Amino acid sequence: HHTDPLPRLPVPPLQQSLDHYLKALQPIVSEEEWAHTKQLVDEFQASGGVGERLQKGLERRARKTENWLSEWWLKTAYLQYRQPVVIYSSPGVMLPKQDFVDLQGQLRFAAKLIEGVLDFKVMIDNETLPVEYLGGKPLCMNQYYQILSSCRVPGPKQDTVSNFSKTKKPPTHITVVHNYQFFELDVYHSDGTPLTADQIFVQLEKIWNSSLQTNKEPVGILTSNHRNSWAKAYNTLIKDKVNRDSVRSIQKSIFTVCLDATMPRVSEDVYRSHVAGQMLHGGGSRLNSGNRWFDKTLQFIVAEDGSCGLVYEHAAAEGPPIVTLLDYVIEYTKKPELVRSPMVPLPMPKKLRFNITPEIKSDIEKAKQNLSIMIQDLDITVMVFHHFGKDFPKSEKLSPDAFIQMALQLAYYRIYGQACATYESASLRMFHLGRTDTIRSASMDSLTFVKAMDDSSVTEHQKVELLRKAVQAHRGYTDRAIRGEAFDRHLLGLKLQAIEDLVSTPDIFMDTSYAIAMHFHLSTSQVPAKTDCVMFFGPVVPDGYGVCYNPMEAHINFSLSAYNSCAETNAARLAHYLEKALLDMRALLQS
Ligand SMILES: C[N+](C)(C)C[C@H](O)CC(=O)O
Repeated sequence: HHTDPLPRLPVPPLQQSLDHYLKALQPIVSEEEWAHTKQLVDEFQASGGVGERLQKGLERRARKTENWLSEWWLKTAYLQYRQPVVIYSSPGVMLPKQDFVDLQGQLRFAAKLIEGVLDFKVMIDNETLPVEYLGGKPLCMNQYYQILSSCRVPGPKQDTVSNFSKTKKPPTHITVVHNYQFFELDVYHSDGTPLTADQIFVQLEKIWNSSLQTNKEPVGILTSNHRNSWAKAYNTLIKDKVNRDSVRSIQKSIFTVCLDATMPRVSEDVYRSHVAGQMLHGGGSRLNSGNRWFDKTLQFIVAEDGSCGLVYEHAAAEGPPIVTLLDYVIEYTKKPELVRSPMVPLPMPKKLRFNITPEIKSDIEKAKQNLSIMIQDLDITVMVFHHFGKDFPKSEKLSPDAFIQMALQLAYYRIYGQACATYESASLRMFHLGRTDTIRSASMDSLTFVKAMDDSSVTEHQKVELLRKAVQAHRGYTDRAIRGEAFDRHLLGLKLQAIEDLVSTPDIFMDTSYAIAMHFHLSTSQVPAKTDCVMFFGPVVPDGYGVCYNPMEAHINFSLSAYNSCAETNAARLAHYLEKALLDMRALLQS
């Protein structure tokens, strides 16, 4: 007894996408590049040309697959991408800081966290998750079955994702890591009932007392390295039988819990952003970065000072399902405990040891060095925008997300004097196995709006009109992307279809304009959550920013990242300008 299957991801018409492409280039390429590109696009879609053939191939593909894009996207965005997953790929989440002030409180909370994960897991194992809906239509729930009991596995050419969640006898253990030492924690009794919060606590105390030592090699930091380096250190590491079993238990574990040491000083105004770094990368090879296995799809982190969150491996996951999980887990942690499984003898959780050799020690040192370089190059800021949230744009009958996106467009322009390639993530969950597509926030509408906004010679009435029209156009683009009518994945599909067809890369993809279009100086996503949390990730280009936010009713949590390698970007500076742009838009509309 079930409802019908979801629609399949559509292949958009070629002309509809190339026109949208040409529309989207206008604000970010020169007059001369635009005209060249239009000629290129004309040769491309020409009757009897390269583009028509590639489009028939996609149409073919969609007929033969459940989702024409899914393998391609997994592979090109993640598994064949060989930069470290840390910062460049795995997004982190920072929770409100918890109350606890002593180890009991810390391990109690971790205990409840684990209980909540296992409760959510019931619906996962059973496939009884309440289906999520959008606009009265159901959304694909497939991503929720790719989060637990899974792990990325390094490979020589590309990586893979192992999922043990539906094996004949699925894992019943989690892994816990503390002072770089990993432990296998069984979280179900022989009868298949979960341990209780109290039983989890007792076991965590054993794990804590078994890992007090701080001079153990941080093997886990190897997972933070370039994927080709890590693929090599990985094979070295698991030559040893014990080492292999330890990795194995980590990879198979339902999820990982990191019991973090507290960070250094921090200015007291640089804190929120230091904790964000802690969640994203660990803070450094001397800090918690080796208290981690970055291949693990789900890592929860509980620090000594109350600082909490997670970091997730992105390859098969997206933000919203991860924060649904998180929202559930946190709200579980505040529910009354009801039924206390009877006292029983509890075994000693197994410490998962590593035999280190001079070689493994050398990989570790090299990994510490690489990570230090990455962390040192990362500029991240967290801004809480307190003046308003969804409430204000809602009162103006404007989409709050489109409003925020236009504010960011305005900020960028006030700093840089021009528009830039901007990505906003769109969820394609209305379709079977759908992941994401690209909303392009820089448009002639936004450009006209931002150029006019500070022009003393334009009337306020004119400015308001252009504002409402930029915001509303962005909402239109947003809704089209979510219905499968955007073009970026379609263009990527055309390119990959070319490789399939044994032809060279089409000229439109080697053009001037396409690199500029694909070079996102602003890489963004809205990730709404019931919990007052924020998500963050690194920029996708050396000279760009990563922007992620959680709009609540009366405030908005923002994170912004940049690389220090590029003196012209400054996360905190963009954050200030973004605060001012939101303020200036509300003021303009209310005058
Ligand atoms: C972080 N960012 C926007 C680069 C990627 C999103 O998390 C996922 C996506 O849009 O595919």
